[PDB]
Amino acid sequence: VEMVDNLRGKSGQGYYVEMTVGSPPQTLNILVDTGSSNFAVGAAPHPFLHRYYQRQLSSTYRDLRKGVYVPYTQGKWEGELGTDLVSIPHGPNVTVRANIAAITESDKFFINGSNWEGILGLAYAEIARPDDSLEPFFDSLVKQTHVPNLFSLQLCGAGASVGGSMIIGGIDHSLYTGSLWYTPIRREWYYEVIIVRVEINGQDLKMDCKEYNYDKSIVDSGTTNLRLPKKVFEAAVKSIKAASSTEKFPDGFWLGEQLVCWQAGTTPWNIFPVISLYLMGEVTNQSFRITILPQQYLRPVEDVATSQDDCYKFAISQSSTGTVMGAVIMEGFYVVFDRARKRIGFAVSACHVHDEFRTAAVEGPFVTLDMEDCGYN
Ligand SMILES: CC(=O)N[C@@H](Cc1ccccc1)[C@H](O)CN[C@H]1CC(C)(C)Oc2sc(CC(C)(C)C)cc21
Repeated sequence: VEMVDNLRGKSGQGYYVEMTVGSPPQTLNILVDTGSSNFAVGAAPHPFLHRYYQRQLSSTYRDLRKGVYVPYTQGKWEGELGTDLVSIPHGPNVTVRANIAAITESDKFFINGSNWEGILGLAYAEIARPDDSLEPFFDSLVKQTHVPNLFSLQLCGAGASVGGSMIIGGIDHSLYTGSLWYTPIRREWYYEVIIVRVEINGQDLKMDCKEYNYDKSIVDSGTTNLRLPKKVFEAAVKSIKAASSTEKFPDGFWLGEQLVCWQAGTTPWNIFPVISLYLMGEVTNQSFRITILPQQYLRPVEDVATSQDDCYKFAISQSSTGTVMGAVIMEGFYVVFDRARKRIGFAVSACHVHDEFRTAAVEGPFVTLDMEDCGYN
């Protein structure tokens, strides 16, 4: 379809889709964020913005006379709410009127050279700012068009420049192989899921499974890393250390604050373990596992200055706000946000990035006898 390959990005800086806002249409690149629910676009000059939404030029702009403030994990923005016409040139062939936050100030939000000027929050109204009566974009799209209430994401991030597809209203079979496995959306606010087991090199971390979901677990295209609650993060780091102990790395590396570097072409993929995350299935006590390679959790950092080497950041980090299944872990899966059936599907994507020894996988079913609910609260 004309929807394939409509995402672009730079590694670590998010993936974006081209959109238009206003009439006549103004073209902007917009970050695709399943971890939030506000649609906001740069609307005043900023050093890092190539362009921005000029409301004065749009005859369809309607001002809502209400300010809005959104604080994320590090960055934040503030702006003014209004509505306008919005299209996605390489998405469905439709036009919708949607809420739009016109960002007028921000701190640590825009990224120097990222090539996007806005953010599309694809999560549910419950977490929209100022409050849940601010209808999110996807909800407006569904209410206003015949578009089925589902979207899928194939994030590739191949080899600085990355790409992918966002398919709205459907499942494109050309984008995955093998089966689709579904995990229930536990609560419609973030895309909240439940992890029931974690293995490193097939070794179970042996924790009460509530710990994996302390205090929610989410699927978040707007966060780069796999983020893990402290207790789980330290347990994981210990095993991955143990598995790779033929080489020793500085603590700074494990903290995500220092690169590790090897002479180009010589990264020792084989010393690093795979990581399996088992997700609650659609039937009681059944699960499936998604298995991730170090090619996804060792994120390359492109830098012409360090380019006699290949250099990497460790893309697993600690969270005090729950587990976040970020871009790391979505890359090389085809992930189906099936809102209509309150579930999220995972399959191996046409762009999985594997060894001649190992491959990322989505596989099941697994059964557990332990009658314990893994949901935290
Ligand atoms: C790393 C990050 O903060 N990603 C944001 C999206 C973003 C993209 C580019 C620049 C800055 C931010 C993503 O929305 C974060 N997703 C969740 C993650 C969690 C750990 C649950 O923390 C937060 S706070 C938040 C904003 C509200 C939904 C609370 C308004 C969304 C999220």
